[PDB]
Amino acid sequence: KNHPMLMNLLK
Amino acid sequence: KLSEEQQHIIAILLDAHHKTYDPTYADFRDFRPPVRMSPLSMLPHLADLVSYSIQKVIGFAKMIPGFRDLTSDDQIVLLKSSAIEVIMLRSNQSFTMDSQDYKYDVTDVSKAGHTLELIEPLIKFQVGLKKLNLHEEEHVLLMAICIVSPDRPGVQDAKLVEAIQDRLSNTLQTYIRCRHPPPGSHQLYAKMIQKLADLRSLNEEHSKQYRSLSFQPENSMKLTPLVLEVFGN
Ligand SMILES: CCCC[C@@H]1CC[C@]2(C)[C@@H]([C@H](C)CCCC(C)(C)O)CC[C@H]2/C1=C/C=C1C[C@@H](O)C[C@H](O)C1
Repeated sequence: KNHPMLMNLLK
Repeated sequence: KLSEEQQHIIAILLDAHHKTYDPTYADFRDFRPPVRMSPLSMLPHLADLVSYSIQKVIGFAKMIPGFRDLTSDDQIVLLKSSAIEVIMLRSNQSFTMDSQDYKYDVTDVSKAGHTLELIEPLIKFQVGLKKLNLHEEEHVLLMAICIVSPDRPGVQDAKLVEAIQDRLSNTLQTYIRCRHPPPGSHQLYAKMIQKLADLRSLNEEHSKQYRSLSFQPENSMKLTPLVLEVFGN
């Protein structure tokens, strides 16, 4: 799956 | 006997933790309120608590020396697999072997859709960890070491993760030797690594009950988007 929110929070 | 780099690492993790852990619970007010009366009545509140806590764990993880050297993908895998474990770890700071609204007990967790199969060993964990009476320096090192684990499924550059962790591991082992006086230091590192082993087992059981819980769309409905993304959907 994709993790846009996790990706965004990790910068 | 702590190098300047190791002291640097501790100072960084201490500040990182201070910037991501608010002991005053100022933010808990913004969560869906806890309901105690009650099937899954605490699910909305604890889901928000966990979602909030994931955000804080991520903010902590980003400030771990060397963590920024990993690829985006490896950063994701490490956070996804360790999140629940670090939340359990960091929660030890609020755990007491003795507010009132945001003080959680067995029945609360049970009202979030979990069984004693998880709750019993989770309490054993908290008690055993509390017993170690870790310095805060050791506490923050343990959370960082937990996050940067080579053996997490899906890791690509395991050698790099391991190298980043060894640096954190050596810092802890040296800190204990130089700063933690006996008897309290007796086998302290081994006991801390065992806690990490305990956490893998707590992680697996939580995963199981989360799959069961989130299988019902009416319960999945009570979660948050971040929880669904991190813990699965
Ligand atoms: C015995 C320890 C306190 C118990 C308290 C309640 C139950 C929680 C949320 C645990 C449950 C197994 C998680 C439920 C998550 C769900 C998505 C519903 O499966 C994880 C950490 C636990 C808890 C964590 C507590 C805090 C408060 C504070 O220490 C900040 C932390 O980030 C989160």
